[PDB]
Amino acid sequence: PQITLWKRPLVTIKIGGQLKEALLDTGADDTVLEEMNLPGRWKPKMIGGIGGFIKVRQYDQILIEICGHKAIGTVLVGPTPVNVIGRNLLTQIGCTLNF
Amino acid sequence: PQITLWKRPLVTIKIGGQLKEALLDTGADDTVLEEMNLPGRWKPKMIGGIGGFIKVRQYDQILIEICGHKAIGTVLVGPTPVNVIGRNLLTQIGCTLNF
Ligand SMILES: CCC(CC)CN(C[C@@H](O)[C@H](Cc1ccccc1)NC(=O)O[C@H]1CO[C@H]2OCC[C@H]21)S(=O)(=O)c1ccc(N)cc1
Repeated sequence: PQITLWKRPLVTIKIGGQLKEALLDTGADDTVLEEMNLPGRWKPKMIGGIGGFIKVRQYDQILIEICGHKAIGTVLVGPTPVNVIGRNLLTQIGCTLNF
Repeated sequence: PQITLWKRPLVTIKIGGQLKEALLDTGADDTVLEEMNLPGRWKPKMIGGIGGFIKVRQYDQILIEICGHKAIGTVLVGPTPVNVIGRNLLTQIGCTLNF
């Protein structure tokens, strides 16, 4: 589809058998999702933006479905104010910027 | 143009007669640029990111050309990790997300 940017580009995603809302975020290198009790191992990481850094848990090879488009890659989990789909997964669903 | 997301969507902008590089950031409501001198009245404001809130100077009705497309809108100046073009200007240049 085509998403205009009058409002935040929020979409429904499916991850670990859960449905959530997340932003399609071209400014996010990597996907970051709200605290959720995901199974399996992980590696600590710190990610920075406006305001500074937050600590997150990096899970690898996680399966995510974004508007029926399946993807698999890195998902960071932590106390983020918002769920964002980053470029690591946006590339996998064919998402482009167009003007 | 159509921009893929395998790398950061960085483009050249012109503001206040100066060229700069900025990130097209669909997860930013607002446009925030690193510290710089801008002619025009400004008002102090607070804006919040993933790591908290920073102090910015709000300039209104600023002319800014993004990748050859002109926009006139609000520009926040302050300690952002990188120059970001947010939705307030992305809408003006006709930018949509497509997949
Ligand atoms: C380094 C480039 C940007 C910050 C400049 C990176 N951010 C994504 C960005 O889209 C962020 C995503 C974001 C959205 C909402 C709340 C926190 C973060 N938006 C943001 O900070 O926008 C601010 C400016 O406009 C306002 O509207 C949103 C907040 C304000 S981020 O959230 O900090 C981020 C950093 C690393 C990863 N892997 C994933 C996300």
